[PDB]
Amino acid sequence: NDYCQHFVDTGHRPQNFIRDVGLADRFEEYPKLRELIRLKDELIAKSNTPPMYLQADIEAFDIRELTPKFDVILLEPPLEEYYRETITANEKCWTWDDIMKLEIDEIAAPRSFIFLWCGSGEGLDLGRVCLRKWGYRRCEDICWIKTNKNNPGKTKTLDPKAVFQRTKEHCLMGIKGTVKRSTDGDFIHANVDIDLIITEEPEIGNIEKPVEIFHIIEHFCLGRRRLHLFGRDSTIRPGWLTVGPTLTNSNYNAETYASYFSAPNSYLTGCTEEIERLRPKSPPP
Amino acid sequence: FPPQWICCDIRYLDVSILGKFAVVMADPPWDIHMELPYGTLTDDEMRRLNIPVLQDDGFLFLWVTGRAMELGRECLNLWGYERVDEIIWVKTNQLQRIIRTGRTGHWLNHGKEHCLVGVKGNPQGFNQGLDCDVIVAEVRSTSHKPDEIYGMIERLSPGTRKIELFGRPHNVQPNWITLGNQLDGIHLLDPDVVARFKQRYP
Ligand SMILES: Nc1ncnc2c1ncn2[C@@H]1O[C@H](CSCC[C@H](N)C(=O)O)[C@@H](O)[C@H]1O
Repeated sequence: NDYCQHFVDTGHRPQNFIRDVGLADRFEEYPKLRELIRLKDELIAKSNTPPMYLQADIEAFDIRELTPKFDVILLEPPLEEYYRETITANEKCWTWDDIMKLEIDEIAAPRSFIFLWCGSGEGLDLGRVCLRKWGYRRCEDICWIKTNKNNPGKTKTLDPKAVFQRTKEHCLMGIKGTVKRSTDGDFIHANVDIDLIITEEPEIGNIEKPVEIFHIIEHFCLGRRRLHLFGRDSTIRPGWLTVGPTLTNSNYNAETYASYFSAPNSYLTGCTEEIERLRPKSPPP
Repeated sequence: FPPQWICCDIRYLDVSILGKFAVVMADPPWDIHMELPYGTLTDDEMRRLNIPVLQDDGFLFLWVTGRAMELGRECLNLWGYERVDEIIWVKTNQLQRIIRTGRTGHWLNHGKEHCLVGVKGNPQGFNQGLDCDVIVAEVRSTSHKPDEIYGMIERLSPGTRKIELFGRPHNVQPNWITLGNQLDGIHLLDPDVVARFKQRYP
């Protein structure tokens, strides 16, 4: 079955024919895989800070006011291509030069990860330059692949250089500092998730990214200090600090936020013996 | 025009004998700084490949993985291209499902193979937007790229001559000349190409 030919013929995207992509019923047929995710999510929930958020004009803001240092940063600057490709923005759009000027290195923890939504065009290249500037190494590329099961078939094509129809977005993952999978299992649980998210294309004017990106980040890094830059009211989430220009209210207090991670608490979630016995690990050397 | 091929070492073949191609596709054995059960080309060997002589106007398809997702971008630039798309091949199992288990990447598991799409010069006679940038096909091996790509490339640039680097026997196709070190001998049909070959290798 040639699903490329089938798209040409019918407008149904090839990704429409991938089976069993839903998040909730994912491992319904594999109780031990489901148990690993269930137990890790319970561990995240038990240790989550209550939601915190700050309205801020990020281009004018002194980013060093966000403390303490962050174990993970999720960055979703509003690219003009989100609205133009699908429609008129109700906030300032950011160029890649604007994004690059952010001083992310001033708030990242010495060992930490970043997840940068880059779109599907020049951002795949310019986001890599931003990673370099901030002191990260590109280490994974999480692709959000969009199905069109509800409204086949062929849609927008606005980028004079593009030659294929663009049906995905890339979230680049970067690593800062030294992390060794064999010795740093108190900081990361590798290989729990895959670098793909598959959902139906959102409604017109809906620029949200799939909530599964939070699950991938939270499963992967045991650091509890999580920053979502350019988040909105609708993305506020326990375990996260959300900072963005369109937030309509602010509850962030830097001292109170930091107190959740300091003694007698830890900035790490810890782990249970049950999760240690279920999670993927290397064999003996 | 029928399938044609040259068993050769691509580092040393005088590639100027082949003429100009509207599409170049390459699936090189990148040095990914890992132990592998097959031989690789060094970064310098990749940089030095004489891709620039193969085309003046048209498209490049460069499969990349690992650290080559940056090295491949560098090579696209050393060879004179600008990146204008990125295809991903989503690998499925026998039941059209994602293989989610194992430890198949360093930090996250890996469900896809990436192919950079570059453009050079001022190509003409191409059709934009006919295909999606996502391929869905069952894996045999990740080296074994999906045959779907040939139809996408033919719909993009129909009727033009095309060249594939690091191809294996199964990759030979009408309208294509295939280069690789595991091909069966030498089989040219284009009169101009074999004329230049006989002049260069008599
Ligand atoms: N220096 C070199 N010159 C020519 N071929 C080489 C080479 N080094 C490695 N190769 C060959 O390049 C091929 C790459 S793996 C082949 C993948 C191919 N795209 C497919 O779809 O199946 C292998 O046959 C390997 O033997």
